[PDB]
Amino acid sequence: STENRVIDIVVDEKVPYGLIMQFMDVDDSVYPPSEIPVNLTGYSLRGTIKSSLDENAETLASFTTSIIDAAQGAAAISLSVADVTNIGEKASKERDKYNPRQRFAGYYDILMTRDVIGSEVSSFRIMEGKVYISDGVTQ
Amino acid sequence: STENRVIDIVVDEKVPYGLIMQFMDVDDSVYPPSEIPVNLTGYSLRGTIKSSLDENAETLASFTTSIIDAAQGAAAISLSVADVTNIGEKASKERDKYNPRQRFAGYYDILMTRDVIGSEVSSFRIMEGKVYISDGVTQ
Amino acid sequence: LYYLKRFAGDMVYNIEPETDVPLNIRNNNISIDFPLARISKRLNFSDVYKVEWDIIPTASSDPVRIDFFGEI
Amino acid sequence: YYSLMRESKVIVEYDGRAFHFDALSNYDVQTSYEEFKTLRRTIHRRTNYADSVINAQTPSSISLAINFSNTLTEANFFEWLGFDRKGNTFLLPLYSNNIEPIMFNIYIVNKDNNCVYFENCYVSTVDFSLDKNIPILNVGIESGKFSEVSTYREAASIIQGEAMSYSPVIVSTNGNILPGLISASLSFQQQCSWREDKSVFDINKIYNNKRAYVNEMNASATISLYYLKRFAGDMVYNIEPETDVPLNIRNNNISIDFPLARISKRLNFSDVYKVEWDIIPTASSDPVRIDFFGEI
Amino acid sequence: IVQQILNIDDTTTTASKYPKYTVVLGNSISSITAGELTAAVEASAGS
Amino acid sequence: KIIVQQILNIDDTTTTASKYPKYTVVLGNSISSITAGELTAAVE
Amino acid sequence: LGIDDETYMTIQSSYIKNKLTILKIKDMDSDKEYDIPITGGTFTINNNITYLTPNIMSRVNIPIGSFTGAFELTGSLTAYLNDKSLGSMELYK
Amino acid sequence: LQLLRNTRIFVSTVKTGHDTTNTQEILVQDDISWGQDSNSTDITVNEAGPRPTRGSKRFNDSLNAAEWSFSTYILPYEDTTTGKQIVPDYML
Amino acid sequence: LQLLRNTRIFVSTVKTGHDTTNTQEILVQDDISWGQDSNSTDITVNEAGPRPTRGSKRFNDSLNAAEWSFSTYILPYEDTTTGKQIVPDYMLWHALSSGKAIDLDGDTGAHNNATNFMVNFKDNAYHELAMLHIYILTDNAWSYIDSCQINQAEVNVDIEDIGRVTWSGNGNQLIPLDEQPFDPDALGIDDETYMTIQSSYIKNKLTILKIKDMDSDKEYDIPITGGTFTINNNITYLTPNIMSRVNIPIGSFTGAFELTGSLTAYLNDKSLGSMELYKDLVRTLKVVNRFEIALILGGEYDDERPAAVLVAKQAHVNIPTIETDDVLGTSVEFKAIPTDLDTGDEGYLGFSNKYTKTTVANLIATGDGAETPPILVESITVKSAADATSVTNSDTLQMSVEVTPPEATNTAVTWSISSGDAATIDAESGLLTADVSKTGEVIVKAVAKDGSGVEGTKTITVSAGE
Repeated sequence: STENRVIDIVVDEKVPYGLIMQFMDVDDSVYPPSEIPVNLTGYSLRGTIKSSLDENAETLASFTTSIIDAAQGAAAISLSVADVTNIGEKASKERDKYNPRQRFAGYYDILMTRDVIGSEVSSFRIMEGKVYISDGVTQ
Repeated sequence: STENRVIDIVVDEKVPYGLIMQFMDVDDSVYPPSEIPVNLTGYSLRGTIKSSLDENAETLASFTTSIIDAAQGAAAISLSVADVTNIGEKASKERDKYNPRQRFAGYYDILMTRDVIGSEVSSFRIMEGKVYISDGVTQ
Repeated sequence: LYYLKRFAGDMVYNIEPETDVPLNIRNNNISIDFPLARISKRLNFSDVYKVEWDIIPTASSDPVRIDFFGEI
Repeated sequence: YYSLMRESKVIVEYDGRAFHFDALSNYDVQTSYEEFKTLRRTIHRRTNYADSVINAQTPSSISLAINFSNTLTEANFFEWLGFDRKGNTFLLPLYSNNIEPIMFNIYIVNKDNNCVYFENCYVSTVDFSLDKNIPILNVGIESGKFSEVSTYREAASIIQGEAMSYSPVIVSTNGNILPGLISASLSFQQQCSWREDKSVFDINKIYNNKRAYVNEMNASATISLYYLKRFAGDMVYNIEPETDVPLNIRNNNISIDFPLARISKRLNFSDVYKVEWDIIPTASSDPVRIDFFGEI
Repeated sequence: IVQQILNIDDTTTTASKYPKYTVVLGNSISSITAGELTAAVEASAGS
Repeated sequence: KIIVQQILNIDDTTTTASKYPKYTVVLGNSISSITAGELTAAVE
Repeated sequence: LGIDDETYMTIQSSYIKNKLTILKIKDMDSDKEYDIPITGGTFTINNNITYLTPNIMSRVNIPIGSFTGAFELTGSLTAYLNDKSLGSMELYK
Repeated sequence: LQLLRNTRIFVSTVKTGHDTTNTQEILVQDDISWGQDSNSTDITVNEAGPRPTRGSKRFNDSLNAAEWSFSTYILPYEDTTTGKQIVPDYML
Repeated sequence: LQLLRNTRIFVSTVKTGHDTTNTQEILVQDDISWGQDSNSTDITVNEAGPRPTRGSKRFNDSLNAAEWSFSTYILPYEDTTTGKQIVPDYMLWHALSSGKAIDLDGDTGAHNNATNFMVNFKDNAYHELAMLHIYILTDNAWSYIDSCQINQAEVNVDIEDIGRVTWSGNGNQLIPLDEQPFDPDALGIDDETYMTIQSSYIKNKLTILKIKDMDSDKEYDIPITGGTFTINNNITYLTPNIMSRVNIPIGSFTGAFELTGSLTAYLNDKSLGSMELYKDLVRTLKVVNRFEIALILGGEYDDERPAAVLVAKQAHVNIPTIETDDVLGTSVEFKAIPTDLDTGDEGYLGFSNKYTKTTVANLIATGDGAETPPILVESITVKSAADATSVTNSDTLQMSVEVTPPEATNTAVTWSISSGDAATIDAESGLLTADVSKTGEVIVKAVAKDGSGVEGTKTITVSAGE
């Protein structure tokens, strides 16, 4: 198997967006699995979207991020309507015949760290992929 | 089942339009799956029609919207006859080979919000599609 | 059908068998409707990947409809 | 985004390593689901609409056609089939300590993350011939579970190299060469059965096969020759079935040896008289040997 | 879990015509979001 | 003779490598475990 | 490594003229010896070589060897019909 | 620019260490021909429906074997160093 | 008696209400061909015995689809009422490449402006293309092909001759009309056109070929000795097979689109010549390659001249072959390829009486001759007020730029800070605002508004008072 790090997201324009992620240990000791929340105290998440994989590509937005619960092991990331509106003008102009609303926007990348260093290593790349925008006609 | 958010609409010229919808939460943990009316308290609806997805595309109409039976999950949306006339005037001439009475007119979306908890609000794009006018010889 | 996906992580066009799908098939002059149907899928790695859907009505489904229309 | 076999790729994963069979010539695959269905005719109501449910993935067959490659990576197919290995030498053990066949894992990869993954698999057949053509190796595999997936394990050093040059077959016994060859064809097998595991605990869950047991192994071959005799009264090349013949078959780059074998013969009065030998090892025979040699 | 919306033409107020369609929204309208935070804040202020 | 290896995460500190994944991250856009009815009753 | 003018001048004394051709033929079943002028023909030798090529994907396949067909040696002769004894008429009959 | 009449043909039993014995120039009539040719595979989606996809792709797959031909006058002569008869193309 | 030379061709989008817009007369070379043909089925009893029956019968079963072809000189001219360029047969180019009403002011299918006439295939996705009716006139004797479709359009680029198109296509049914459907001399062409147009012929011998390997940016330099290219749709006609009736075709379907061509050249030892191209391919054996190609009929000049350009942004090229002409020749076959099997980006064409060596480069870069390419900034000089290198507490340093090339699509800049924290620049004004709470050093950055992502920088000290 492999980690399945590759995930792609779609953002509905003119509306706020949010994603929640929970970190768990799991022990397969019995049929109802022994899953346990990981302590997230003193960790932080970063992430950005750029128009292309390049040294000087345009940057579209930075995620808003927080921890909702250090003991339920849950962090969340989000984008405001202002951010996603800034996306919607700079994403490309192609539209599919059967799916006219969906437009390519960019590449994204989520990176996690301890707030106080382990020094031997300090951070790792949780997840990555690309972002599509879905056009919408209300406010 | 299929997560279909998408439905097209057929209004008819010279005639007011109205649609009613009923909300049910369905749980498939036990069989057959149990269907329950959604208490529709504190939700609210909006939606708009405009001639293209473009960010400059002009609005043709906006829905009248109201809750009907909050304990039963009933709501309704409607368009007045004048709105229908504006649709019919703006719409295409082009006809449709599967039904020559239908003419393309625009895109719509019925964005819905909840403001129930903690005096704080959230919104999502529950239903989306195209809208057509059917011609009528009776005036 | 040809095998197609909207985006790599999508779920709507997966292999897994949907159920309770309303399905409509037509030409200009003939129309067939299954109000609710059960879909088996089979995939074939031919030179272009192909998918076959096997369709059947569900026990609770309403009457399947057929219509004819004359050309002018 | 469509997909295309002409740019598809196959990766085999085992032992926490991955094998890139770059030199694939062809492959064929199907996938399906089993369903339970009843029509429940009843004199209260002669129902016309069936009641049915999907339960399980069918065990997919897989079929591959592979060219012989310098760097010999395909020898791992014999290793997985359950030959014992001694460098490049392979041996059938006369009796075997396995019960389960060697399980392994397969990725099918394509552009646009459009990938497929087959989780538990085993080899059921390896089969090839030296019939005056570039020797192509067929493989039959089964797999008990599949799913679509967005990604695959990279593999880049374990890549199947360039194809070996052509060379003609020889057959011999005790260093006697055999006159008038037409063809040689070989097959090796690992017959197995899946253990059916489905239980009332699985109700309302999709079910898969998970374990299989080895029923049998076979090694066998066929040879086609023109009918020839040294002198009319001779006895050595008669029809009658010889037994306890030591037999050796090779190309430039591949060698197979049966230390003792039993030969059936069949004769066909085609326009030139033809003979087929059916070959099998004897119960007392020693381990059949296989060797590979790389071209310079 | 998923939630089902039925929708149907309205003919005369509170009366409706049979031609019916279904939306199958992939997540319940009851499922919460970051509202969890402010709800926890105000429950703690009640405490 | 045999060597086994795994990536060194930031959270796991350090421990013997193992022949399985340990952690799992689960993603969603929303929480289904909490109803609005519960959360409202709790605030109210 | 080329040829040289002494060769180039020796050799041009040795051309062969086809018109001076003779044909000799004999039926080994009878020892009979027909006498046959010719008006043109051919003969040809060929090996029926075949080239073998792989069919790998993801690569441009190139031939990797060859094999030999049945040997062949054949010819054709064309003549006027002549009523002379032991001529082509008598052969034909 | 390569003019065909300037063509000269050498054959050899070897790639290297060419000499007057392993290698031989031959005469030709000007009807020589030679070359090698490409096989290319074209694929396109056959589709139904009102608004079909439309494109195609193709791939170079393989080369045919190279081919050559030439013709020569028959020319028997005496090998000046041996007194034996030969023809210039005996190696053929 | 009908004499072929008296033939006149009118095409229309309509059966009725013909006018100067829906209907068009076209020129022809005298190689026209047309017709429709019969399939007839013969049956006879096969019998044994001493005194067999002997006869036979046959039945007319069905008609093939009608077929037509004709050829025309390429003739770009200026539309006297609009100043736009067109060719007389633009309606064909549209029907080749559209499923919708002719919309030549748009941007796909046939469209034009004062600088060019252009074609792009972006809207080729329909199963039936826009159909046409053809009124073939012979002297005092009309005739009519109902509902035809353009199957194929060859261009026989051939060094000795004028540029011509050869068309062909197929239609449902040949109809003999009794009487004039419309006035052929009201709706015909006129002598002012006939004399304007004959200034605009295109000579093939002046052709130029441009080619580039997108895998290396390498630019070979290749004279040609003749070629072709061809566009075709692979239309198919469907017909019933009823008994007791003569079956006639009832519709058509569209095959895979195709756009291909052939080029033939002398082998030239000059660097970047055909020899080097030949080597670079044969030495390397790619499965897939990517060549940009442009074919420039009539050539290019600093004059204003008639020209006709084919562009293919993504062509695949087959491995070339040698051929033993008395001077060694080589053959190159190429096919256009879309960047994706879905997209219509196969290629595009442009026609003019007045292209130039610049407008062609505009077209090849952009798909239009009118605008330039969007040029991008090369250098941003960064400047500061009175060349001050520092800013104090309670002070702000104005910064400014000078940007080249001046034709870059916008030479203005947006400011930011590239390193350091003691100051933040006002991204729009370039006013570097020092934070009074810290002293240190910062590197200000400016980026051009052309979208190049190219930058300039300057280093500023944020400082306490003297």
